[PDB]
Amino acid sequence: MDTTVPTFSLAELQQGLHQDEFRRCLRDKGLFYLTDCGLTDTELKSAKDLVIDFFEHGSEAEKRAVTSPVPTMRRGFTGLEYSMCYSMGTADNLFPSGDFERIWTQYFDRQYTASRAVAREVLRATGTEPDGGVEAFLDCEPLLRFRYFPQLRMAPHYDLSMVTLIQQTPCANGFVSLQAEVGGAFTDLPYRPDAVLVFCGAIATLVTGGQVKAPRHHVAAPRRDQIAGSSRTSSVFFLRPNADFTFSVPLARECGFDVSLDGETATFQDWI
Repeated sequence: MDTTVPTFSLAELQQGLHQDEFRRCLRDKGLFYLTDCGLTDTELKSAKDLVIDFFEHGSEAEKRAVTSPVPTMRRGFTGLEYSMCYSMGTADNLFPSGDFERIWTQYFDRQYTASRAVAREVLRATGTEPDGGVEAFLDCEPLLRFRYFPQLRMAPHYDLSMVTLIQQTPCANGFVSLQAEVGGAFTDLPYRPDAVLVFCGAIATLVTGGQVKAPRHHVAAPRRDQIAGSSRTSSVFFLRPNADFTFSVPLARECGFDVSLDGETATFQDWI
């Protein structure tokens, strides 16, 4: 019956406020909105604008040169020809211009910085020090995925991340595509001004010894009668651990994560 998603200010958590509520949210829900974490709506709009500019005005040759040769390589564009996707990591990125690169590099850096800070709070709140220290655990291999929807329903999934940070722009018609399972119900997760949405992922669960929930979520597509005015974007930053991050295979099964492999321990690399 507790199906609401709370909001916290990162700065306030860093000051040691709302400790008990933040800890309970992590354990029972594993998601929350976050303000005051160094992200702006304005910076999201600028990053968005320049990619949409490219979608609409880039030539065929320019588009091919920054298109992912194979989608498995999670760098560059897909769907340039439902949605176009732009993906970035920490290296080996594809950029259509110097200004695009500056804008998107800076946007990636701020998202990565905010994800590290929230993850730092998740670790602190549960008394967790990862093997090799907090800092080396958070200096990792993130992935950013931006989707733009101009103009079969999948089952809810949890993320294979420490945390995932999600910014979106709303639909003009009010449709909310993002939902999570909270307290036994599906709960809408709309655009909120000056707040980012944070999911805890399975790595948060494992690294903390099972103190953090990794909630399942999904993205609905609009029905036929909600398609006018359904244009939207989402920006999803996955804070993924280093490939050699090590966890207990037993604890993972115990937590309800599908793990196919055997042994006492495995690495994130093994799993993904």
